[PDB]
Amino acid sequence: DAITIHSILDWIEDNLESPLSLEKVSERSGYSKWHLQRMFKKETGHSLGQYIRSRKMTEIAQKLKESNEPILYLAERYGFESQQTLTRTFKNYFDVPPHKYRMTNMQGESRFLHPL
DNA sequence: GGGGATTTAGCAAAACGTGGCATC
DNA sequence: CCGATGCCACGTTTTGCTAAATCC
Repeated sequence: DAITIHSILDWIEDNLESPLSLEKVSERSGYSKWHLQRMFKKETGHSLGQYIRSRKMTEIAQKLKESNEPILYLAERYGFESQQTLTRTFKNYFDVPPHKYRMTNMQGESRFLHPL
């Protein structure tokens, strides 16, 4: 798995940025969703679902601070059906909505997950 | 007193995460 | 028999909808 799981990882980072990268779409590449999940968990100790999301939340967080792309545009661009949906997911992952997170200095790298 | 941008609400519906099992 | 796999059941979580607050 190390070899194939280590690959699905690149394909993911080579995606989130727009895809809905759901377990199914992620399934396509490789085996059955349940299996890919089995391998990847045992391989990374990280559930596929929460890792992808952790990666999208960490990436949306860096753009809110390194750029001015409107959060609706960020919502649509990372696969969210709306601002409200992203607003609640962001809030749930950071405990601070997107705009408020955008306008605060002290708020740091806290909770960021990186590429693997 | 209005208006757009943000944030929250609340419940059902769909997706996850996983262990036990049938299969390849 | 073994082990990599697909699968289903099912407790948890997240999203889909729909409105509505709050902010500025």
